[PDB]
Parts: sequence; C-alpha cells; structure tokens
Amino acid sequence: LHKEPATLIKAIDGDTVKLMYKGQPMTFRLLLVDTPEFNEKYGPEASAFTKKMAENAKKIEVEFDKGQRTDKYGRGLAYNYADGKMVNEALVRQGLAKVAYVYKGNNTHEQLLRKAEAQAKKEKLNIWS
Ligand SMILES: Cc1cn([C@H]2C[C@H](OP(=O)(O)O)[C@@H](COP(=O)(O)O)O2)c(=O)[nH]c1=O
Ligand SMILES: [Ca+2]
Repeated sequence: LHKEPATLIKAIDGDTVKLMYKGQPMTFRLLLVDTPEFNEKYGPEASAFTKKMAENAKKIEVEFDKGQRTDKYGRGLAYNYADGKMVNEALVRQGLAKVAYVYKGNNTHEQLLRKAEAQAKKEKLNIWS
C-alpha cells in the first residue's frame, strides 16, 4: 500500500472526516474500525480525538487498500495518517473504536489493529472500561 496526500476540509466524527483528495472534497470512512455515534457513549470522545489528531497534523495522508475504494454511500475507504501516525490504529489503541467491518480484500492492517485492541482491552480503556 502507499500513502497519498490529502488536506483536512472538516472534522466530522470518530470514524469519518471530510478531506480534499486529488483536489476534490470527499467524505472518508476509516477502514476496519467503528467508533460510537456522537449520540452514544464515548461518541463525543472519539469525535474529539480524531478532530484533534487531524486539525493538529501538518501532513494528512490517505492510504487505500487493495479492494473497494468507495463504499455504497460514496465515502472513500482508507487508512488515514496524521504526521505519519495511523488514525485508525490510534483510535483502537485508545479504546475509542472497535475493530469492525473487516471485509476480505480490504483488510491489510487487520492484525495490526487487533493487536492494538488487545492492548486497549488489557488496559481497560474507554469502551473496554
Ligand atoms: C467501514 C465500512 C463500512 N461500510 C458500510 C457497511 C455499513 O452499511 P449500513 O449503513 O447498511 O449499516 C456502513 C457502516 O458505516 P457507519 O459505521 O459509518 O454507519 O457502511 C462498507 O461497506 N465498507 C466499509 O469498509
Ligand atoms: Ca460509526
């Protein structure tokens, strides 16, 4: 896989963000994760976490997997990086997302993310508390 440039247009919530990619505005949905909706417990905290990570970044990147690049709602499906740190992994490691939506052929980072999840569960963080 390879990282490609993007810029932040606006934070949306824990697992979606509006980015400019190839010069066009798109909503991205983070691969392999599920954050609570803003209305649910830890939803606001997941939102804040990804808003801060994206807004403080000097360099946002997206990385597509081998499979589908957009979902049925037209959202881009990617791993999102903020100054080299994967947002998808960081959410899972902090117990603010669960590993989820693992579809065959878009699952390159699955085991990385499951190892973070095991760590967050051991530490009893957030969703695992
Ligand atoms: C993360 C992900 C979600 N989706 C679709 C499955 C879910 O369909 P349904 O809307 O029919 O439940 C929805 C979950 O996204 P959200 O968690 O953002 O709601 O998005 C994909 O198709 N591919 C993906 O990789
Ligand atoms: Ca969600």
